[PDB]
Amino acid sequence: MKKIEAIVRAEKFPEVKAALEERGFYGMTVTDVKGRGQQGGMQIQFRGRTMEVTLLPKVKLEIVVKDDAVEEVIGLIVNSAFTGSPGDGKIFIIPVEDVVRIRTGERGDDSLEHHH
Amino acid sequence: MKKIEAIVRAEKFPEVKAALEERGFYGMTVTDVKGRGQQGGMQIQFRGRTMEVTLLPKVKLEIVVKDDAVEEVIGLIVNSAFTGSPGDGKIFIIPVEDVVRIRTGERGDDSL
Amino acid sequence: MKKIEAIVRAEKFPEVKAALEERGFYGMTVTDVKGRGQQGGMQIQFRGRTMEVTLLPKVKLEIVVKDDAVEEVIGLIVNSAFTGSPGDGKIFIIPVEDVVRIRTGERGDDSLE
Ligand SMILES: Nc1ncnc2c1ncn2[C@@H]1O[C@H](COP(=O)(O)OP(=O)(O)O)[C@@H](O)[C@H]1O
Ligand SMILES: Nc1ncnc2c1ncn2[C@@H]1O[C@H](COP(=O)(O)OP(=O)(O)O)[C@@H](O)[C@H]1O
Ligand SMILES: Nc1ncnc2c1ncn2[C@@H]1O[C@H](COP(=O)(O)OP(=O)(O)O)[C@@H](O)[C@H]1O
Ligand SMILES: [Cl-]
Ligand SMILES: [Mg+2]
Ligand SMILES: [Mg+2]
Ligand SMILES: [Mg+2]
Repeated sequence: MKKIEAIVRAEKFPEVKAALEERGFYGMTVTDVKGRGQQGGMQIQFRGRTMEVTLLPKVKLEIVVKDDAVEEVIGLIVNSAFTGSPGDGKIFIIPVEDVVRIRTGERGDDSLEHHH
Repeated sequence: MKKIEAIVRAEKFPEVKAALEERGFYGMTVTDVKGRGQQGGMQIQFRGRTMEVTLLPKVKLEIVVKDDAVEEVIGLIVNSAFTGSPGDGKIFIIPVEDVVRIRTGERGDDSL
Repeated sequence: MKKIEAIVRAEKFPEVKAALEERGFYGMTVTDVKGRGQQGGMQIQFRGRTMEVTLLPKVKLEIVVKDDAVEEVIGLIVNSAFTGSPGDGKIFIIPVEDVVRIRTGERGDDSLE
């Protein structure tokens, strides 16, 4: 199993959620966050004075899936979140050693849906 | 050491927090999040008016502990967060390679 | 590559952000969170009854960096977030198997920062 953690533009998140649901990926956890990237370098210019580069709102999506679904989900998120401009976001792939379903106590192979 | 990341109902979170504190598990970080699960499928019903399945509020708990404590913490969370209905949540066990205490610069299970 | 997840005081966060930027570490994701530590033990009081220990606001910083940069970034955070009182926070180092840049599809140390 892996955790896929994606940071995307708020404007694009509804198309990422729809793209995932259309292929049966329903379980997801979402957080409002702020971020910056390289754009702006060390500082910015506010008519006279020096200003820091602003942390701006973004949406964090976390989706935990079986190893055999990781590449499919990365593609769905990349093709729905893309616009072409700096600030489109990044995806991190993090190992998960086990998952427990609270309602049933199922774990391991029984804790996540099989797509294949 | 391991990071235990649990997504629970906001109504159950106080009972999970007390069950952990009773057994000396005091350090924890908590975030307000939203989520959906399998319940609802693709869309739901509001009158020949499809609507999307809503992302609803949940509480995310993160607690980092020694390897030997992981199963005890998982059972304390499951027993206090359970209701039996869809939406009860999930627990993810994630490896941590080290931990640093900012106040002293101490590392290892020591720093926990 | 590794994910460095640091929980720090809100008052110290602007000094942490400036210390990383000064050394060219620009990419970072920040979340408002709440937390408690050991301080307070099982409970407190009172006027004049017992109460739970309060989960209080903190700032979570996540920065993903190359393996060879981890010890430098740990030093930058410890020195800028330190005050010397209980509640200064903790840094967790979590393995990352890969990173994907959405704009280009590029992966690896390459996709950083
Ligand atoms: N190295 C990093 N670690 C953590 N979060 C990051 C990192 N890089 C980018 N992010 C997140 O992704 C968002 C978009 O960054 P990005 O698309 O890389 O912008 P830029 O093109 O300006 O570098 C950021 O605002 C931040 O939330
Ligand atoms: N695979 C997943 N990845 C990330 N978060 C998830 C996953 N599955 C469930 N969750 C989180 O757990 C919450 C409860 O889901 P769950 O109990 O699985 O509901 P259901 O019974 O409807 O499938 C969700 O709203 C979401 O926040
Ligand atoms: N084991 C842990 N797991 C998760 N988060 C923690 C842990 N320990 C501390 N934290 C986070 O770090 C913050 C600061 O804790 P810390 O400095 O250790 O306090 P104390 O000195 O009272 O033990 C907490 O409020 C919490 O957000
Ligand atoms: Cl993580
Ligand atoms: Mg970037
Ligand atoms: Mg589910
Ligand atoms: Mg502590």
